[PDB]
Amino acid sequence: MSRGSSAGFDRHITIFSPEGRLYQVEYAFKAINQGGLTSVAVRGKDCAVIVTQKKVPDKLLDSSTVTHLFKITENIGCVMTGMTADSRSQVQRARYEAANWKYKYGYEIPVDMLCKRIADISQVYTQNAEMRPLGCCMILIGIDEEQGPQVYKCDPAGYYCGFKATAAGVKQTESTSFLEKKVKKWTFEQTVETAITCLSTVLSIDFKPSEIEVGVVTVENPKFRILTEAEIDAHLVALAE
Amino acid sequence: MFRNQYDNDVTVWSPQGRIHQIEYAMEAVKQGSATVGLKSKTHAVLVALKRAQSELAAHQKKILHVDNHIGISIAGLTADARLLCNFMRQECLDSRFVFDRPLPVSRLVSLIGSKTQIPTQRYGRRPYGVGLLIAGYDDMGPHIFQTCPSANYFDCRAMSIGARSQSARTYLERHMSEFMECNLNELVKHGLRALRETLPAEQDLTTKNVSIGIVGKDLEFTIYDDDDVSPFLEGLEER
Amino acid sequence: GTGYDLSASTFSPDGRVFQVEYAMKAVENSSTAIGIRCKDGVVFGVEKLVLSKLYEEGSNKRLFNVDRHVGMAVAGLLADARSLADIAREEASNFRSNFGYNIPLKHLADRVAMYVHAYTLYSAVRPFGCSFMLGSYSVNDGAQLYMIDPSGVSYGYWGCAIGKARQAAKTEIEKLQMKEMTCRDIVKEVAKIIYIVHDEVKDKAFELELSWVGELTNGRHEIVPKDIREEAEKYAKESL
Amino acid sequence: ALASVLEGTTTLAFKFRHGVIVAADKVIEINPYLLGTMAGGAADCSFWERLLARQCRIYELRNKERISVAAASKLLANMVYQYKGMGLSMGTMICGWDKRGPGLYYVDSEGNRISGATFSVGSGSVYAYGVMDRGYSYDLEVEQAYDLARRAIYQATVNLYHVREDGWIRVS
Amino acid sequence: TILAIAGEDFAIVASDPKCYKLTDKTVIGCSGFHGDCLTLTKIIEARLKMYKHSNNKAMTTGAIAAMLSTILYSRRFFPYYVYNIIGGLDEEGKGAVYSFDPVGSYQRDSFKAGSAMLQPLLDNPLSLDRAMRLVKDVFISAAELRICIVTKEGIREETV
Amino acid sequence: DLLRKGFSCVKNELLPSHPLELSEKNFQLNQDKMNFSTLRNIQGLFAPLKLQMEFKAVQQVQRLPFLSSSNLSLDVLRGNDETIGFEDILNDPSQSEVMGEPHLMVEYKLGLL
Amino acid sequence: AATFFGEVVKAPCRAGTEDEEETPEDREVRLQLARKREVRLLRRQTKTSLEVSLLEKYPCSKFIIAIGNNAVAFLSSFVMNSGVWEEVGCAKLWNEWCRAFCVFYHLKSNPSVFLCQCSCYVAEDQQYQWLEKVFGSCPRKNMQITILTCRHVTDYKTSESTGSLPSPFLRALKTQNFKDSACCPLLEQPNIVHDLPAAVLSYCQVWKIPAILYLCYTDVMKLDLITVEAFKPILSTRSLKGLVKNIPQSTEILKKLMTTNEIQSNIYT
Amino acid sequence: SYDRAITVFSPDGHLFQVEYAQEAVKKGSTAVGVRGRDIVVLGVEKKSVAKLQDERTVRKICALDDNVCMAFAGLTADARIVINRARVECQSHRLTVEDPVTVEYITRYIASLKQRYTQSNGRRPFGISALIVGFDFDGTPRLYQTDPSGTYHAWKANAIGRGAKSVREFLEKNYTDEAIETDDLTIKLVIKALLEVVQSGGKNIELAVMRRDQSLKILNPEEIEKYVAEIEKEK
Amino acid sequence: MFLTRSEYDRGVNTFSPEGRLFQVEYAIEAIKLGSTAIGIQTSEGVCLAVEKRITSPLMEPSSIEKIVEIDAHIGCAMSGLIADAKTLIDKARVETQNHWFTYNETMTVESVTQAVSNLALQFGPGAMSRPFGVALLFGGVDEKGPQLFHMDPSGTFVQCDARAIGSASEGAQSSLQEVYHKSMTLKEAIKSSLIILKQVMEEKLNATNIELATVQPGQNFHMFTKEELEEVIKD
Repeated sequence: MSRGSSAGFDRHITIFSPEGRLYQVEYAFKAINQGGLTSVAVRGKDCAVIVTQKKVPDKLLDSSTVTHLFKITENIGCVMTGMTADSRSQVQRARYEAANWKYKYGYEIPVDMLCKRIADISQVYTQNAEMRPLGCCMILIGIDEEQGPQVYKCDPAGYYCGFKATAAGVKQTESTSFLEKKVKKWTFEQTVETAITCLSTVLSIDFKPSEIEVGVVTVENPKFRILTEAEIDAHLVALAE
Repeated sequence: MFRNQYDNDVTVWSPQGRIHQIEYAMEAVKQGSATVGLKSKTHAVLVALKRAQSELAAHQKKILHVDNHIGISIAGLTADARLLCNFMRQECLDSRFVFDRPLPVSRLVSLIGSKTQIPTQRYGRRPYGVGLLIAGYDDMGPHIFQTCPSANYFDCRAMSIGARSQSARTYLERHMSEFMECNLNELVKHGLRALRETLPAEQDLTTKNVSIGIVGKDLEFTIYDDDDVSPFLEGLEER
Repeated sequence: GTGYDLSASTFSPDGRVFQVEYAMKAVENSSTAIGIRCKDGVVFGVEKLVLSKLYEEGSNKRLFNVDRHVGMAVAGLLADARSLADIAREEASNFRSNFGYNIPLKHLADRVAMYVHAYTLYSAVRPFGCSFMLGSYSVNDGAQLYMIDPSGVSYGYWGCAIGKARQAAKTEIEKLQMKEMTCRDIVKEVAKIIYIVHDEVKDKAFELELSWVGELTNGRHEIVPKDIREEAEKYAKESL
Repeated sequence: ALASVLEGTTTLAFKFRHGVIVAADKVIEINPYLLGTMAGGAADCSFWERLLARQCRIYELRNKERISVAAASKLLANMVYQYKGMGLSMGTMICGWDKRGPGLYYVDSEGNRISGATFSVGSGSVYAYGVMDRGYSYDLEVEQAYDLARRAIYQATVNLYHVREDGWIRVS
Repeated sequence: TILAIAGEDFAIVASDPKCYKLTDKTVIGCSGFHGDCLTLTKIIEARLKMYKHSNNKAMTTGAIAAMLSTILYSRRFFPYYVYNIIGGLDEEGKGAVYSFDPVGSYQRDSFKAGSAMLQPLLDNPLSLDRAMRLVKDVFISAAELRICIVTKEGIREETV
Repeated sequence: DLLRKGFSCVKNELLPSHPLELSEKNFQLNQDKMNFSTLRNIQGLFAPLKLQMEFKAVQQVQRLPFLSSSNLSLDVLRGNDETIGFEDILNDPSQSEVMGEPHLMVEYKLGLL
Repeated sequence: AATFFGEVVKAPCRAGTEDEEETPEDREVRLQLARKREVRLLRRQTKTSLEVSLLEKYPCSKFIIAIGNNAVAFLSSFVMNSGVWEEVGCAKLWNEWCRAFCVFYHLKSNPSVFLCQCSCYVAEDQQYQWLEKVFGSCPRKNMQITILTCRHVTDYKTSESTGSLPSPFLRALKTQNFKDSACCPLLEQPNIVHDLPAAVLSYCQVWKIPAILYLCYTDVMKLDLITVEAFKPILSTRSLKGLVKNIPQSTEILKKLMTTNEIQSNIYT
Repeated sequence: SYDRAITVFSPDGHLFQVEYAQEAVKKGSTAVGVRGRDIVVLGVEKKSVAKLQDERTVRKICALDDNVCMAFAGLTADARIVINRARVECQSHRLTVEDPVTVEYITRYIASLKQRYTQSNGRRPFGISALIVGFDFDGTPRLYQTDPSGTYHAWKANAIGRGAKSVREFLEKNYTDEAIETDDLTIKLVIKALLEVVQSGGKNIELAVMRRDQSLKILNPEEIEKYVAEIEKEK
Repeated sequence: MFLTRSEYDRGVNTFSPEGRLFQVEYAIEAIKLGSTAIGIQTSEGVCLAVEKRITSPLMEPSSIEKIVEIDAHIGCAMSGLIADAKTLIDKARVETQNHWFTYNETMTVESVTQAVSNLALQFGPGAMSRPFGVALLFGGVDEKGPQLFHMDPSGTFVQCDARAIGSASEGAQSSLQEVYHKSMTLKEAIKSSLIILKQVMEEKLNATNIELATVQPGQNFHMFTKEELEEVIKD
């Protein structure tokens, strides 16, 4: 590289602060809000639901080419928040890792194993002086053979955990508080309504069918599937009435 | 005053969206003597202006040889010119040896540009500091090209580069109308007349600082020096 | 963002990379190129500034060909654009070799966008300084247009415009009926837009360069015939 | 740019107080001061003696002094020994006068390197060796030595050279 | 069959095999396997061009012979299947003919051939007309067509 | 030379002793070539470039070659952190019976020899 | 400025504050270095040295200074070709960039007219020593100073690209007491000049002495005919009126000088 | 401010890190060598006595082969690498040639090894200077000296280390053919030259000697004291 | 309107705002610390003269080799750092021997100069990161007449007729231009070169502080002996 390392307690990834704080990791964490959107994932009794915002401000764009819901495998779905190029690159890496695991072991990779592998890869970037962390977080949903629905999350620092209902984006704290309030006190229809109501209450939007996109997995149908405009509108009308 | 931090490297973008090392390298072509090139419907010629450090020295070579149908003229650094000439010779020899067919000038120039673009993006390197004029003949007719330190090439028809080349370029632009329907003698006369504009209006185009390279359909690349340029010079008029 | 903008692997306190922003600012140092997608084809158009009369007619071309079905228009640094065109040609040729049929435009755009983005992560290289468009047409797919950004993000467009004056160009593009016109009217509209957006005091003179790919060319990228270009120029000058 | 970042012949010889004399019935002139003998494959002999000659020239240029016979013979033996069992076939005698008196050496393709006083190889060389051993001495006359070599050649059945303190000459 | 004859002022090279021209004063004759001959000719041409570029001077006959010997001996454990004869005006007016072997050992001579004993024609000097007549007549006398005379004037293309 | 190396036969180096010698000596290189070819044919040019860049960056912070290293980050990236092969338990390289001079090996690594 | 992989480096400072602030041996070495770089004025024509400042021992009415090879050549060709001039003294220097080397003459017909020709480089710590040695501390009331200098065209600041300018061209900068006018436009706003001519002009401005400085911006900094000829309009000013008499002789001498310049390097071809 | 990189030139054409290595050499201990008619003598002056130390483990005179020996002055740790490298190279050349090494050959090899380490910013030079004496295969005595830059020269007699100017001046004044005739005369000359800068002698002097076909010999304090007393008797 | 500091000469791969790679210029300036060498070629041979500048009488004079032997008909000269010129002369000798082994011919002086210069123009495994601080001066006879060449740290060579490299290059070149004639013999050239050397050197020109060599078209390289220097100086 021959570019050296900048001098300062921040401004480099391999320098510890006088009380052992890495500041480039926190700045990468701040980089998630640059997109301006929010994501919500809720796990039901026998289903999982992903809901995220959609924002097209230009009438010259093609709305079919703007999306944030990806499909890593026939049984695993993902939603990305942060920089678009970084999100797409990380999706490609996840697909490659899943294919390699399938080839090496002989059966489809589990969601927790995929998240752990991605986090293990991401941890290396925070120790070397050549690479930089990606500014995005990934949420994975899937159906386990013996455990049921599963929701996971990863962050630029290399830390991953499994949840019951989590959120990411710009309104993460308010969404988390709402989710705790709901959980403390669920069929397929209740999970979608809960997620949509959480997003709408947090953002104060009163959504239209063309501003959200939903993807679900169920025990009866364990294949990741993206809901369509008619189904989203039907759910919104049922929620309103 | 704000340029200090943004012009020491070739992998750094200025806040205005500029790379200053490329422009600084481009400034180095104007450190050499002027050279002139032009073409016609059958022939392509190269004219250069040799310069000696003092009286007790031999003028350095400004026109090199690449292949039986390709020749170049240089202006700028010398090590870069030698490296580029070696690369061109190797490419032409390899193509001839393998395909038994001469390497086209367009492919040669594209290869040169692709090779030259690389050291302007990565660390630990610097841009090449030489500008080239390439003359060749192939199945598509005579050709003449120009090469920039910024890895850019132009398919010109009459161009001059070097120090104080503006007058020669103006003369060529004025007289480019009557170049296609000419033969070798008056083509070389036009080239010499264009090159004479560079010198101050007290000197003369003597037979000690002029190099001529000629390529054509049935004529291979040939370089004339010293007494060999006498037949091409008696017909010139006064200033 | 002074102090955090000397490398491509450094984050600002608000979480943004500034070398990429400088790279995207570098593209507004060149002329303006626009592209409009119509009912049955895609039409390109660029504004080329003449440097001197010595250059041959057909030098410094800014409209390339990838294969027999894909066009390309660039803006920004020329050398980077040439390298990216070579990469796109290599990708398309390799896909054709492996799979035996023409490559869809979306996959080509994805591959080139990821290759461009790969230069954003390391301190040993420099981000690209050029943005370009792609276009094609197939009987079972119709017209398709795409954008590539020095940051590495791609999108599908109905009308696009890049360069020095993209804002005004988009402003006049938005007041058009793209979905209910053919190429014959779109070429004239593009010429009119280019003539409107051009500034005369700063730039001495310019020459147009138009091209389309569509149904009437059987899905092949080609240069507009001279007579159509001349009549479009006359129409634009008269309307101006 | 990113991808660039990653990466039927009889010969004899003998020596005494007045230099070395070599006789035959070919002989290679390695140096104005070193003389060699060929036996076996012609191409191998020519190539390897040429390599030895250039290396000796380089050594003399570097050290500003002529090489020694023992060093040259040892260098040739080392160079040949690397390609052992590859089909090379040569038998050579290295003669010269550098310091401490004249020296004579023998070296072949297998790896033998013997320093002696009398040598003779090729076809019916046993008779020549016997007659030279019968007529050998240390203090003799130059004409006497020439006559002895001629008689040895005649009994075995002409090329004759003499090596002195300042080069070699051909007498016949 | 390849036959080469030297001379007082010119070199006579003939064949019925192929003959190639390397420069204005050298002619190469090859025989044997076709592919090895083609590869050897290509290598010789490439290195001739390299030397001309490096030293700004054409290669003489003796230098060509030395380079060819080095090339032939470069691959000794997998030898070629060729037979080369070099003939041309060497330095200052003397015809020079060089003989070769598949391993790469060479020597200079006056008469060399490649078709058994080719009527050596004891005694006979040997002017151009007489030498050409003898070269043409050897094959028809044997009863078992291209001549390229090299001289100071140049190289001809005589045919029979 | 001739003392820093010896007991080498040219004719005994062209012919391998066992069919498995070359395959075992160059297993990792062939595996990497196969993986890179498949990845490049499926996704594009960018993925092998990124992988090679990561490998090169990681492999550049180790001990000097006369002391054994752990190679943790490289094993994490490759995926060999949860598999044990025959290269790990047989003929441990941390207890080698021969080792050269420090300066000579450091110079040889740089390529000055 | 990184030698190995991962070294920590600090960015440079344009204000020159990197020296920080921080034994008799140190004093001795500092004194030795100071003595090694001391400006001294000597009388070259026999004798050893001088006592009092150069202008404090003679009366002056006009002072002409040339800095650089081009200005020295111009004055040698056009001014010194006629009349007789007597050398007064020379300056001895030592820098990392150096070693007519700062030689002073005056007209014999008019002993109140002085000319200087400095073709050497004077470091920033030797400017004021040069001023003290040459001028002194009691400036004369009635003097005229003309300064000539050459600078590269890449040092100019313009809205357009620096390669579009019709170089060479002249610019001027004069003190408030200069009641005359200039033959070239004055220097633009965001442009500054430093080093020795700046020191002389600042001294003249502060101590209220008329002065004027001329700058030539050229694309070639070696001995070239066009650069020297670019100074011609100065010959028509009142500063140099009774000092130029024969133009063709000056042109012939200039041609001979341009024939016999120097030996050159082998970097640029 | 051009002295913080090894491969960076000064505006007046100076490489300063090599000069700083020479300065590091300059502060060593004095070593003097004299080349005689049929003998070669070396000698160094000892630092603080350090009475509770084993004198065998610290020496500045070493033998490279049966006809070459060496003395140094500078950094102590760096010399131990060059000495081993030269020792290996001697035997390697013996295999290559069968003739004993030449003093010039071994000096050239050492100089090349020293030069190799002044060509990059990733390594630092060797801060030592050496004096090499020996006998050639023709029986001709020799004496050489190397520098951290990588240059060598042939001398009749010289000295290195701290306080070398006075020793060299004394050698220039008092070196001739009338004081080189005998081995005793040569040894007395070396001892006097060492005494010109050291304190009270006989306890701060280490001296070695090597004759033709006799190998290296280290003089003992008894012989050193005898020579010193003999000098003292001579007014 | 402020004044600031800018640095452009601390790296080899940095362009000044007007081209002007400054490190190469500094390397060229580093030649001026050497000793003056004069070489002029004539119709019947080429002459080379150079001063020695011996630092101490104890040094052996026949060890400062300022003129070397590239081959039987090619000479060389010295100016600048000594360590670099050794590794250039080794390349010259190896190339000129390889050419003979390959072709049975003698290399051209121009060809050997080009082969040498092909190595010194690459910088920035074994290649150095800084320019060579040495300037060479080839010469000899060939199939053409006597030839003289030149080379500087930038790595580019030019044919010439009269050169002067070292500290007194400017004055020596001025005197050479004043004195040189188109066609002289090998006595006026010798006299003029010795006169210029005696003028430029501060010390008196004796028979030991200088060195001379000639390459005549018939004979090979020959170096003048002490008696020849004495008889030339006396005349």
